[PDB]
Amino acid sequence: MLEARLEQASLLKRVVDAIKDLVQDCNFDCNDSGIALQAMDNSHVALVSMLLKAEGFSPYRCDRNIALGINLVSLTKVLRAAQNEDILTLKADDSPDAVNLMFESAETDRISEYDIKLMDIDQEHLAIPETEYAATVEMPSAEFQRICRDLNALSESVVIEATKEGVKFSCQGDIGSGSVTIRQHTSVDKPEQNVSIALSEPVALTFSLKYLVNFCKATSLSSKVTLCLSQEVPLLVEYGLGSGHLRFYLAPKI
Amino acid sequence: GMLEARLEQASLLKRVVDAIKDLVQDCNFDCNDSGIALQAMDNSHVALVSMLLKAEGFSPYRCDRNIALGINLVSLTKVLRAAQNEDILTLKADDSPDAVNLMFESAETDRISEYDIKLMDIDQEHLAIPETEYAATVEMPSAEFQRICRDLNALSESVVIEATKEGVKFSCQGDIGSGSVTIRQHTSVDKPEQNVSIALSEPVALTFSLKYLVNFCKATSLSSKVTLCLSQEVPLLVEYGLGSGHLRFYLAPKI
Amino acid sequence: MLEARLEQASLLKRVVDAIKDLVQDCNFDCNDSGIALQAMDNSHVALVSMLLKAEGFSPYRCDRNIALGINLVSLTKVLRAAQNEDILTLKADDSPDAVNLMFESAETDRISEYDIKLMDIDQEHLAIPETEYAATVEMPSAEFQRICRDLNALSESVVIEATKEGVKFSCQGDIGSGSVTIRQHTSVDKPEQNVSIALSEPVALTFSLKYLVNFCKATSLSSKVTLCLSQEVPLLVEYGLGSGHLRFYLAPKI
Repeated sequence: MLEARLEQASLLKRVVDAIKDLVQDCNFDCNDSGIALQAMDNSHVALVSMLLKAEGFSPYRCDRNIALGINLVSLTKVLRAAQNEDILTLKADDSPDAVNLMFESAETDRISEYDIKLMDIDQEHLAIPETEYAATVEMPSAEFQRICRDLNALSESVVIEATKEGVKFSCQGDIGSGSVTIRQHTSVDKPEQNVSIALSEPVALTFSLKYLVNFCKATSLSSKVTLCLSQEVPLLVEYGLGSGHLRFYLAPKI
Repeated sequence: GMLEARLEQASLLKRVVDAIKDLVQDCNFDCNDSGIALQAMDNSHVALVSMLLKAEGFSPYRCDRNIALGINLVSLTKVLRAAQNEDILTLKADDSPDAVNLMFESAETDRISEYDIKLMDIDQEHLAIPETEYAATVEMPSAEFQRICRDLNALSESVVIEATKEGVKFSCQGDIGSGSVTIRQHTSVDKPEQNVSIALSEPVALTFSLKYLVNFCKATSLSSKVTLCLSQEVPLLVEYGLGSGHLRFYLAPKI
Repeated sequence: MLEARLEQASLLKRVVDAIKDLVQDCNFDCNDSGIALQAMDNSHVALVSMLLKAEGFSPYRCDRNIALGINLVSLTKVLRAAQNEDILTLKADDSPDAVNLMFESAETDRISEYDIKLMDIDQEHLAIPETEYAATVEMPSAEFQRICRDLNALSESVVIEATKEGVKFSCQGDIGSGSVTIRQHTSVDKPEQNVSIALSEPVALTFSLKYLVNFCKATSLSSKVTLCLSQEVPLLVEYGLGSGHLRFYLAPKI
């Protein structure tokens, strides 16, 4: 049987809210390592890779490798019935007819139980595992989100140029051009201002802002975000869940 | 000068109207020596809204004649959106009037607002005066009941309320799946705003429309507590204590 | 060359947001005195007069008289990229193809540059000098906003009656009639409820509520608003910018 209990439902609520606009029907692959998700955007441009590690659940039990086909639209509606501080418990039997979601309140003696009907979904192989990147940028997710939404007002595409002197986010449209330059800064001793850049080679790539702004819906999950760049491979946008991660892969248009 | 009613806080009338405006549009305000009452049926004649504002909540209160005041609630909300919650509300009227006067006085600033709302002629006729005998009576936090309705409303348009000797269960099923919230009889002892009381003579299981219940829960601002009265062969009663007196919602079960 | 540096971008953000729904294409007239704007509403009824004095900028440079044709919709998109506490710097040369907007952040230390394409708008105006008003009403901007929005629900027209003892806002529509009377009172203990009236003569005038509610989009600029009334001249609604003003002129309905 499967059982995973989150002290605060807030985590799962926000993770689903970050993916719901890209993927709708996808599998939640469960084993002793935790709950993982790998699904491609409906337009086959972006890939979403999520991992919820077993050490983030208390307790966590998974007797069998199991695939749970779940509509994310169905799940978000149910998860909006849970408050952020509610005790969330996900349960399942040795058969995938339905998934059980239990919402316990720490204060009020109120118990909420939901049974979501499962679906039959087949997963992809899927590429790609572990690419070595030419540039790695760790910056505040809140800052990265504002940069994306701001430039999205001027154009539908953004140019990311990463050199040894910093990272430049370029943009141009009918209205005009837009530019955001962040400098590599370390040991501010105030971690909300830190930007680290590991660079093996300069990179200049163009991406869709429509996807990046969707990626930035995971800003509530982590204060930090990691951008991994190289041509011939998709952009990697990773968010730290603490005990796990949420990764976004996005193919370049350049 | 026939009718005069003064409310300490305009918030009360603001919240009552805001809870009903989406159900009833045209209705009568029945006024006599006892106070101001409203009894109106949903536009689809499924739900009944019953309000009673007793005269002891007004200072002063004057009503020379039993009178019915036909008032459009849309018009009334626009006027009531001009009143702050802590304004002194004064409702005035002449003998058998064309319009009703609403005066909003500010306790702080030297600001006075006066409005004259044109009346309409609406007939109700009958009417009971029910005195229903219920099999189960549930007193629970209104904030909790509102969340239960709105949460289950996401999965389906229909809800099953089961009240037994061991508690009350709100059950639901839809295309997505099933949902259930069970509340236990609880007493505090610690925080009495979380208390749940159940008076039960016999178990009851009825099905109701969540679309109406969610609308009923717009009265959550009126009381921290809500009372659910259930019995077979009769509609659900959802009552809110206004503090002399009450706001009631009646909803027929779905066969 | 033109250079103007605002300590807080919030001011320009709010000013544009106050005018954007009346005027969209207009010139920003710049000289050594400062940056001024004078444009008429699209329906050719209301006149908007803005002045940003040079003493409000640090630093401020303008070598030659220049007009900057700017779409407010485009500018709003760009100014929504600036945080309220960002250092805003407006730069342009004499021969203007475009205007450069620089957003420096005091916190995240992020620099944003935008190049907004200018438009060709021809300059012209009407004289408006030391007009003598019969009644001057200083009241809370928030209350004036509340009064207009409330009465606008009942009617399209408002009657403003100003005496030495206070101001009455009258209204009548299909639903019924509405009236708000405020008394001239001052009480430093609460400067947000104070109403002062400078009156040489009683005034009773009728105005369009649709324009007044738009004027009240400048409420974010000042806690106070000034109403200047007279039967022989249009209504003046002024908001103090601190270093200058934003003026709305509205003709009475005879």
